[PDB]
Amino acid sequence: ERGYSFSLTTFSPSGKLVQIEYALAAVAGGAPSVGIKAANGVVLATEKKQKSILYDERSVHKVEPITKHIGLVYSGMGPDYRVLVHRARKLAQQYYLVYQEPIPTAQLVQRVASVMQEYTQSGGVRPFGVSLLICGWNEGRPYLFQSDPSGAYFAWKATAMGKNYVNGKTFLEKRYNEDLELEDAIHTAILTLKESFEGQMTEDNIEVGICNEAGFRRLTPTEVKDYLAAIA
Amino acid sequence: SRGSSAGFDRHITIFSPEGRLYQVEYAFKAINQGGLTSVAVRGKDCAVIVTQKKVPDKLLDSSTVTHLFKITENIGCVMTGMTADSRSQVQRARYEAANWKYKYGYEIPVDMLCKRIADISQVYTQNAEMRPLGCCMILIGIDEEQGPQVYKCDPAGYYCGFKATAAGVKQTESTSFLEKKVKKKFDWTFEQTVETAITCLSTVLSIDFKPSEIEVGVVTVENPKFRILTEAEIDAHLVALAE
Amino acid sequence: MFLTRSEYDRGVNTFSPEGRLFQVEYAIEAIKLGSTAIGIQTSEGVCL
Amino acid sequence: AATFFGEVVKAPCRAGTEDEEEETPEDREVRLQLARKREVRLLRRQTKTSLEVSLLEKYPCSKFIIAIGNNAVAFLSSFVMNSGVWEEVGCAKLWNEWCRTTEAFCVFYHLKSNPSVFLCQCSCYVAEDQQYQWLEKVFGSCPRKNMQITILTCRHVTDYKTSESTGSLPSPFLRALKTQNFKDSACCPLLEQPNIVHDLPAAVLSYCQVWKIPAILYLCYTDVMKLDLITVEAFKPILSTRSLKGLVKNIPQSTEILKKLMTTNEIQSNIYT
Amino acid sequence: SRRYDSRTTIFSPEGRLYQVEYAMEAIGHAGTCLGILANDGVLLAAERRNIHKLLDEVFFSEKIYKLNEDMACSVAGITSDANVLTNELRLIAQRYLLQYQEPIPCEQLVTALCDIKQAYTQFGGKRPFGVSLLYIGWDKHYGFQLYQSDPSGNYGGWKATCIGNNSAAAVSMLKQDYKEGEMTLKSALALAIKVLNKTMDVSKLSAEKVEIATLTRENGKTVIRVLKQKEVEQLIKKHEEEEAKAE
Amino acid sequence: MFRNQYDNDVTVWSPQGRIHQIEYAMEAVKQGSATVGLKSKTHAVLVALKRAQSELAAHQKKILHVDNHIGISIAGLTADARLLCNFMRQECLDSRFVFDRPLPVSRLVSLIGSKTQIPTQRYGRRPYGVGLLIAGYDDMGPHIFQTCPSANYFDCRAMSIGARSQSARTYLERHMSEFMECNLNELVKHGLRALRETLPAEQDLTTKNVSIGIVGKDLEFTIYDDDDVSPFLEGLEERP
Amino acid sequence: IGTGYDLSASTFSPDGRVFQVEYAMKAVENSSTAIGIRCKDGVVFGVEKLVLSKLYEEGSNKRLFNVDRHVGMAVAGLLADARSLADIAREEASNFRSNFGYNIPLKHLADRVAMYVHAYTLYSAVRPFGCSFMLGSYSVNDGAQLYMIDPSGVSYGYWGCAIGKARQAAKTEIEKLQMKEMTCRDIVKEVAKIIYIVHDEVKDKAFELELSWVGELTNGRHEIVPKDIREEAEKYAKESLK
Amino acid sequence: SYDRAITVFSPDGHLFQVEYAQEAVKKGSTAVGVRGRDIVVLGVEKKSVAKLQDERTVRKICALDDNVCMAFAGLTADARIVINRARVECQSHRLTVEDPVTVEYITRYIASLKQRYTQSNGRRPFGISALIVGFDFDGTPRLYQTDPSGTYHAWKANAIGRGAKSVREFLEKNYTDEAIETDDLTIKLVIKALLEVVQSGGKNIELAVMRRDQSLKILNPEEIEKYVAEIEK
Amino acid sequence: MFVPCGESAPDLAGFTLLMPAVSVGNVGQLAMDLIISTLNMSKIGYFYTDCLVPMVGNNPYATTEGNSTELSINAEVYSLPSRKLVALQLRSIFIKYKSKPFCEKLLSWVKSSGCARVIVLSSSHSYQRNDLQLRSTPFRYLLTPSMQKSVQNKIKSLNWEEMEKSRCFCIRIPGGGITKTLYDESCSKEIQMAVLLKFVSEGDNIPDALGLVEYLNEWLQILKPLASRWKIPSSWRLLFGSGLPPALF
Repeated sequence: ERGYSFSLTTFSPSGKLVQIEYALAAVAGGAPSVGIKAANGVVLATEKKQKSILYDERSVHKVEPITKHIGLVYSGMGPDYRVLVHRARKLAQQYYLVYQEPIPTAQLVQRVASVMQEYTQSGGVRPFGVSLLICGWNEGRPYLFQSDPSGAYFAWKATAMGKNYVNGKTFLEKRYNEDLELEDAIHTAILTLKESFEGQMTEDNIEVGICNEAGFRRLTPTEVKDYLAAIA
Repeated sequence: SRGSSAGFDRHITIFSPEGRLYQVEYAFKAINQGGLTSVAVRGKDCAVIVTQKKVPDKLLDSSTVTHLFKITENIGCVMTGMTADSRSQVQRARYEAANWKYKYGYEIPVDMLCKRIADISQVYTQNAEMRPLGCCMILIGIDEEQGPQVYKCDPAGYYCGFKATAAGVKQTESTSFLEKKVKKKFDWTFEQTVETAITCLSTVLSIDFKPSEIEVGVVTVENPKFRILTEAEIDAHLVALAE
Repeated sequence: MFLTRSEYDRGVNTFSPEGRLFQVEYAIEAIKLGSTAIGIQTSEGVCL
Repeated sequence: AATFFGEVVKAPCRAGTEDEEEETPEDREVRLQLARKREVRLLRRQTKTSLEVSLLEKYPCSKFIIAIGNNAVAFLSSFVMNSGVWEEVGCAKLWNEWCRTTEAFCVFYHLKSNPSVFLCQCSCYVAEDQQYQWLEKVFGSCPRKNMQITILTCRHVTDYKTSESTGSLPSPFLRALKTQNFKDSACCPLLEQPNIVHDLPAAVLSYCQVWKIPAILYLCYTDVMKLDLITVEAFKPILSTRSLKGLVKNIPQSTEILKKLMTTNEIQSNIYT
Repeated sequence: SRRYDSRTTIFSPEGRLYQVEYAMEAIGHAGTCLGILANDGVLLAAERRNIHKLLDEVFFSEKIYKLNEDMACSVAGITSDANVLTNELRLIAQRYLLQYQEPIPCEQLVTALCDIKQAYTQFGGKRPFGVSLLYIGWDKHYGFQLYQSDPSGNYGGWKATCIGNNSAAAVSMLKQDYKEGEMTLKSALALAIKVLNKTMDVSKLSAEKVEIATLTRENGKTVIRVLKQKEVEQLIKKHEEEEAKAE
Repeated sequence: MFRNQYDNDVTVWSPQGRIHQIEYAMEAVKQGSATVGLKSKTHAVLVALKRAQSELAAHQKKILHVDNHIGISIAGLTADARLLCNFMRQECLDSRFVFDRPLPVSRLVSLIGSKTQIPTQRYGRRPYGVGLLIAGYDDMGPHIFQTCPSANYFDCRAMSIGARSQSARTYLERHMSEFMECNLNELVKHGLRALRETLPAEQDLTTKNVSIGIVGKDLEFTIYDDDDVSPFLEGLEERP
Repeated sequence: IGTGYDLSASTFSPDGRVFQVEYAMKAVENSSTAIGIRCKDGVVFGVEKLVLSKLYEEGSNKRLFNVDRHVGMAVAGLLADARSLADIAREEASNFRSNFGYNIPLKHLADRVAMYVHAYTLYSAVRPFGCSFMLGSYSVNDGAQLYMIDPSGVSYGYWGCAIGKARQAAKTEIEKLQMKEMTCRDIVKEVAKIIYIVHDEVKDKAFELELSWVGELTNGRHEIVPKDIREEAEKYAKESLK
Repeated sequence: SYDRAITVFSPDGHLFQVEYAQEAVKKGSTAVGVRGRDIVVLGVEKKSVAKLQDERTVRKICALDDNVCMAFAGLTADARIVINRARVECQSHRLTVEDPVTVEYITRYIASLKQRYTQSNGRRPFGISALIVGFDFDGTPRLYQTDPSGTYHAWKANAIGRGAKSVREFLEKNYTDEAIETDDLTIKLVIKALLEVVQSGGKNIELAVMRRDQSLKILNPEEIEKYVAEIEK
Repeated sequence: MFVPCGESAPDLAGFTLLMPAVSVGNVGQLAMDLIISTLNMSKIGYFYTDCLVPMVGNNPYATTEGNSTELSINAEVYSLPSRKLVALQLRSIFIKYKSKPFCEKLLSWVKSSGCARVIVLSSSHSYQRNDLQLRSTPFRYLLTPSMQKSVQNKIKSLNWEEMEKSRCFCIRIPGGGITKTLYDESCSKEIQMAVLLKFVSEGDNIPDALGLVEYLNEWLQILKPLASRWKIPSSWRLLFGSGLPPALF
């Protein structure tokens, strides 16, 4: 019944919260993004909404770094993404100041999820309509996490989200290996992004970022073009 | 607060079953209420803003009717939409720029100003007491290492940097015309930028312009201060275009 | 020429079309559920 | 109304559908008991027994006069029924939120010299779900061919629909509404169009119009709805009609009685100064 | 009915709190948890819900948490609220230790958390937590203990209980298979395996579907450990052999 | 028929640009009893009509005291009248303490209007349902002011408010040209004759239902009740 | 048609309109007409002031305020809001003079008051103002200036303005004047004549003309017109009516 | 209609939310309290017993101080807050006045605390009712009752909770000066009163007995069975 | 029951019955007023029942001085024998538990008299629409399975939109009043019936009534297909109340 679909702080007679489901539906209607954890690195790929010649390449990016070893990509709303990125950077700096060592990935994910949970329990606000993918590298061991609008986080090995993500998930299930490398993971990420793409992919309409023991790096358009030409 | 209206359409903090906010889209629709159009073009060493000027009455004072503002000594602006909301946002932008200068010891960059305005504007979307402002802001300026810069922000809180943008009723046609021009060629001088900016509006609205029906503001590398052109210079440009 | 429903007696700060506060009237009516009390004032004293 | 910040509220509806759209034995028993609590009973106060037959079925009637409200019953008591012998026949018992006990009464009289003339002094309030029971218990099922009915009531002046302001009208004033079969003519202008009247007098007029009985209703729009002398003096022109011509005998003594009873009014709550 | 469901601060004509009832109904979808008290230890077994092929195993455990040197807990409901409640429990225990230089008793910790849970069902504008808890621990006043809490803010001590999906059948079987005063740790483990096998109708049990925690007292110290897949496989194999011998 | 949505709060405009709650609050003034206030070249006079709940209760008082040179009369609610009277007294006291001078009536009434305008714009409030008549004396001479629930005030020469005050207003308008020359006597009589037009034609004015307040050039504000009113009532005619 | 989206000041219609502000602007047309004309060397105001009853004094409930030593003001709509806005304008002028030690320019004062008015059309805890007003001033180094502010919060400079019930006919009458080449003494009569022409006597029993200027004659001060000049202007207007 | 807000009056002058809150008291376990001359007895019946539970953590009789006790019927989670606040106030009163607290004083504090939550729309009342017994400083036994609306008044013997009308009628019929002669007689009277609703005594009954100048004492199943047998004899 | 206004009730064999429903905004009632005023139908009787709050007023469709004074009640029946049409008008609101009995009595009268079809005009709440219903026309319709095949053929030719169904499938019409009960009872008793409705909100509801009348006319063809089309009754004045108080503005 529609009597419980309007207010955030109301339980359905079946014990359900509906506005959070609607926020998840908002998340599932954005641009696709893919994350794959290889044996010695993590790769993040996504589409971009500009897809035009009037856009300036130096203005706004979707894959952003938090620390020397942490980066993330989103799927959903962008204005809600910027504030969370700023808060994550501030939390990482606070941790470094107190403990004099870089923050582990798990702690950062926990604190960000705790921040996001607060907006789903009080009347007068709305939940965040965004979902996050966080990659890191600590003690010589890669990590990959995903955080929901509810404030719940999972640890993944390969995932997809955004438009047409069930087919992406089953594609990844069909062609994922536990003993992969970074180049193979990049090729698989490009292929699973191409699966849901509609136009002609170039180096100007996707973003790729990787994370290995050296640090978190965002690939330049020339490198993306070279990788795209490799698989044809 | 006197409560929140019930419906998938009548409040800012209520998600639709398909997961979309409709008050933000209605705020977007509120931009076209004025009936004017704006075009911004970035050149090799200059940036130009062109907009319409409608004076319906004859008892009005045409000197007090304008849409080009000035944020700092080296940043211009142009607003589209509701007049009072535009003026209020202009005042807020001036305050933010002054505060940044005081706190950091040097002039605020265009992208930083746009990001600050967008971050402030996003908060109105997540609270039940406040409502979005029905206007969009376009800024121009010159960076130190980089050349000219053109930026735009919208009521939803999303901002981006462009090469040639437009806003208003004829946004789609202006965008198509500018896309064709940019794809053809982009190396432009000061004279070419103003000419193409005027030509876009002229060919989209199908109007032969007059010197008192438009207003132009430019920023150049030689003189990095915002300057508003006069009727004589606008007429000279129009005559050169016609010839 | 239709008959409709109008409500003015569910708020403390609402005025009826004839300038009547109905919540105060209802609070006064709430007295009639108590017990009877009588007071007589006389030049020699007071009785309760 | 919102009780906390950001509460979701719904607009009220003027068609009243927002309550009955929602349609255990304990609930049925509760509903039956509540319905039994507010039924209409007509009984004779002489022996405290109910009349199993409709009041007008026992006694033939030729004239029926009904007064509703304090001002109307005061006017009838002072001017009409101070010059004759009237016997009480029955009374009605009601319960609702606005009439806890039955100042609140509904008593019927009939003239001793002429048993075909009746009266009714209703000062209580009959709810919207008790008016049809009232009509059934007073008039019955089969009406009479030859019978004339007159009704009197009072309404506040702010309920009048007019283009000008309400305060500019010279209150009090009289208005009339009569059925098709009423051959005579009223002594006051008929009610304007966009104005309507509801509740019990409307029920009586609807009954009389449907069943082809002559009737007339007199309304007084006044700015003082309490017991006031001007409001009850505003009813004087009615005495010139054929419905009340043979019932008034002494005007000065009725005025004296009215003045005497004006000094024993009920205590008003000290809300206004 | 549908008139007294808007918020938590409305009483039904017969004195009922429908919002709290719906919040308690929200617990019936989560996984199944168990707790059995023995003479020389206490037990806590849970069902794993995250079983997707592409998930990872990075954490110490999925549903079992450690609050203190002497206590542990298990959650069932909304993960977001469970995290907040767990953090608050840890803070409360540390505060008591700092104040008194002694570990906090289990009943005191449970009462302190239940007061916080009850505070959200009284002030309007907030939403109650949809989480239930199971606590185990050791105390110098009463020894081994086992408690349970629900979103209403109520709690009570048990000897064998169950929360989550298919709780009624598990409680019914425990009430007839638990014998007071004569339970050892091995008997408790066997009973837990049998009850989980009966209440999980999805498929046959496997060592990767359940996690078992054991709290025992060894030489003036309390040791909490999580059984490994080897031990779980041996337990399941022994139970299956016993069932086969039964027929 | 279409008004049901836009007449429940003071923060909502009707589609015709009207605030219906202010107009509803303005109707509470007509729930009181009649009051008459007039002035002459030297004095200012207030006359009020008192009602009683029953024969065994004292009549409610209508004329209050604000300062040595200002007095007010009440018609409407009672709590609002008490609150406004407290505000008036506090302002007069503060002004006298600080400046050692009486507070001008114009400034006082401006303060009243400024304070009363606020609850007609914000949520969670209701307008004041009371109307006042103010009589004072300062360097500019006598003054008569009228206050409205809509935060509006007027500067009058003779005014009447309350229930059925149209007759009093008509009499005052007819006899307006003789007020500026009368002394205290015949001025109180003009006021009483104006107040007598609000009664039914059968009954008259006794000493238990009239109150008089007078302030003048060298006479402070005084209230005459009960037996103190007989000298003013001696000379009245037999209601012509 | 905006039914369902017109109960709060923070709600957008499906075509991007706020209807409470529109209703507030509609509310201004319930009052009499006030006009203001800017001329070569000054600004003159004129208000058609209705009479409610003969029991009121001559100067009761005026509609022309003195905001500062050099600024006048004329209002239309709800009166209480007009008093509140006059108080706000006085406070702003006083604050500027105290801070910076010289008379506030008219454009700055107009901007301040317009922004204050606009701030009320953003929140659901208050309601928009229901009055319009005009400001006029003169100085030797700037010259005459005239502005209008409406309930939405939009201000503009004018050569001749009119607000109230009958602004259309008043504007039509004003548009036939060469106000750029005349003098205040020649504009008072025109203002009175326009006010008399616009007034309707069928629905309005009687009225009193109210006038005031500011300019070089008054040496940069806002003052009430002397009585003799008012009488002469009224006589000329009555003669021109015939 | 008029039964959805705490601070809204019915057209006949009724506050329905408080009555609905009181309706929740009439569903809890029955509680009985009888005042003697040198003893006070409280009795609560167990609504149901689960074999796999610890009876220590489900008790409904609490001690507020050395000379005050308490028994409730209603919402269990709501009772705990009131009990803790009352304990803190009892200890804080001695810090200001050397004398121990009085039964009327603590009942007044509890009633005021209960009334504080029926004054606004932002919070709901407490759905409990309590019986308070104890001894005064000079040695006078007392017994009081409190309601969710915030009213208190003294008694000689009372019963609250479900099935309380029958127990109150029985106490009215069987209360006399020769029935409270001794502690055993008083305890047997309380047991007899509770036996009218309990289906089988001994297993569904708990008693707390307090004597003068002594602490609270909770009887055990052995003693309860002994008294039941003596009554049945 | 139907009480004739004269001596003997007329015959309604093969007639079409038009009735409103007491719904949100009174859109059906306003549409019925417009239809009765335009077609100039004459009263033939009343419909006396104890299910509606009584009300009385003069003639709401007055056009001259002679007929401007004629009493009216809360339920009246008009007819136009030339076009074989009959209309019912309700000017009040329902009592608590008197909706289903009224529907039963009305349907029994319809079956007994000998009418052919029934058409019902109502409305629904506009804030309960999902995303798909925010993009479409605000007009919907329903039909009963016993309706003549020509009717569905014509409706399909008209390119209209049918009301969507929900699962408990069942028909749910929020704010429709007695529309759902009428539809279900008509399906039970096998009576031809059609329902037309609009998504409206409470306020000024004149344009909604005009639009609904035009929507009906596209099918029934009352007027020629295409301001002066419909005659506004004289009663549609002072809808917002009385005039302004003097000393406010």
